[PDB]
Amino acid sequence: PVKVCLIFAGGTGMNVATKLVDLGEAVHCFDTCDKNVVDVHRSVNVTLTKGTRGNRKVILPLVRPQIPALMDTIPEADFYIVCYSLGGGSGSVLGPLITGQLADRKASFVSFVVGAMESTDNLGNDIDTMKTLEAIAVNKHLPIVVNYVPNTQGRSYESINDEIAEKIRKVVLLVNQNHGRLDVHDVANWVRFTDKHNYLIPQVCELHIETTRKDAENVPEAISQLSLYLDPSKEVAFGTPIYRKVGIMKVDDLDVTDDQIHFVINSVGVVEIMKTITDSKLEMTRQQSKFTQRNPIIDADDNVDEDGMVV
Ligand SMILES: Nc1nc2c(ncn2[C@@H]2O[C@H](COP(=O)(O)OP(=O)(O)O)[C@@H](O)[C@H]2O)c(=O)[nH]1
Ligand SMILES: [Mg+2]
Repeated sequence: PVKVCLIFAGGTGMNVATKLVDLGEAVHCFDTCDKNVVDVHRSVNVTLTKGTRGNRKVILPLVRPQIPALMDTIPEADFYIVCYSLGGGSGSVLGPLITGQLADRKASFVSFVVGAMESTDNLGNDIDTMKTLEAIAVNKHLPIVVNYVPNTQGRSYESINDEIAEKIRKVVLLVNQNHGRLDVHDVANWVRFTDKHNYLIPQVCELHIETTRKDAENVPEAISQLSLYLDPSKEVAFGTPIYRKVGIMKVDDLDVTDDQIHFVINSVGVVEIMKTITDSKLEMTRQQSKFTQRNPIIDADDNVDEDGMVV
């Protein structure tokens, strides 16, 4: 198995991938067409589904039978990262289907998902995709751990994509197997926390990636925590998580970007994430339902022919 396999789906996933092409063979991209394929993608894996050239209900029956074929192109790995938009039609279908397959592999993985906010279609998709991940968490009895990134009004997709790529790199660093005290089994039991803590409920959880003790301590109701430290003198057993582990980073590790990084998993924040999306959609739909249009400028006295000609 490789150390980590990175999986990207849909346009948003393709776009984020462009920022990670230096990871090469470890990167696997999937989409239903080539609208988002650019030259830099030659450096990574790209697979497009057949017969599929925004509506998830339409895309699902077309792509479902192809999933096994997609999975054969994804090597066995010690950890996976999955990335896509919750709000489109392709990423939000391919992403969760592949995620289900990773759960069947008994894999350790996290996802980076985008809350798209343009339209009631985006918002409806966001809701259905979050519900999808919840259903998968239940059906596979496994936490589905996601770093949720909302497209906040006024912020460029470029900016958001940059932030996501930088977080993905921290996870790639986390799982690089080069840290003192930190095992592949330690990582597995961090993210698959229900395996050994059977009294906990598998569900959609959030991943919070923080670079200070203060920020990490402020994650509410933390369930499972992993901390990396460059200066082992700064290690402090803070917070109240159920599961906690620490790794010591190496100063000659060129990928070490920060002095300490905390990866905190909780789930209480998902309620507010859903509420924000549904309230936004309600407000947009209120406006749509309030919109009115004039009466017709034709009526029963008008002689209309088969082609719509009034002469
Ligand atoms: N953060 C981010 N959001 C995007 C990007 N492209 C599109 N979006 C938003 O995500 C929604 C889904 O787009 P996309 O991922 O291309 O759809 P898909 O190809 O059907 O999976 C769009 O309606 C936008 O609101 C991107 O590059 N970054
Ligand atoms: Mg697309």
